[PDB]
Amino acid sequence: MVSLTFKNFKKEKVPLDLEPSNTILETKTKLAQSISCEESQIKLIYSGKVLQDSKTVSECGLKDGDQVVFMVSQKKST
Amino acid sequence: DTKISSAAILGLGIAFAGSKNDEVLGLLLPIAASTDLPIETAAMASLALAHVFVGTCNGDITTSIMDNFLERTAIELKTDWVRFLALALGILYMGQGEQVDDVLETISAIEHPMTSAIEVLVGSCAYTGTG
Repeated sequence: MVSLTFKNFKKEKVPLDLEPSNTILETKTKLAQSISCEESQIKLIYSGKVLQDSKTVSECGLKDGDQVVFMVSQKKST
Repeated sequence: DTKISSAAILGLGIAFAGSKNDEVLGLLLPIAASTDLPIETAAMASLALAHVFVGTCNGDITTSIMDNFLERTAIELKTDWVRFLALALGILYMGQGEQVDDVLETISAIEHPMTSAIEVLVGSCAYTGTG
């Protein structure tokens, strides 16, 4: 029951709950279903280190109640 | 011997100054990075905006402009371009604007293809802090 905070570029925090298993795929999906923006443009970063959809949370290096860096794009992406 | 292109952006340039509403940007900004329009008219339009919002300020504008810095292939024009582009990404913040902190954070973060030079540039010169 880890709750992290995803910040964009306007210095806004978007709290999110995940698990050691849950992966970026889901964090990306939610973070997108929270702001209403597709995760196909989003860039889930970690301390200035663009994460990867192939990495979970445990691999991401996140912990319980931390902070994650991310950003949204404008390209709808096919 | 004036070009029709310049004559265009010119007219509009005086239009915005006639209405600083949230509509102009609601249409311009987006177009600045919609599908995949030539980085030509897109860039020129980037200067027209900054010139107007020269006084105002916003982060969103840096959001779209950022994505561009990435896809930036520079495969087109390879002679005198970093200067102008650099200016905006720079002057955009004369002082008092943490936004600059969030920027350098993303730029550098997102790998390091060809933005280091600009990273050190805006890095050093930033918060003028005019006492």
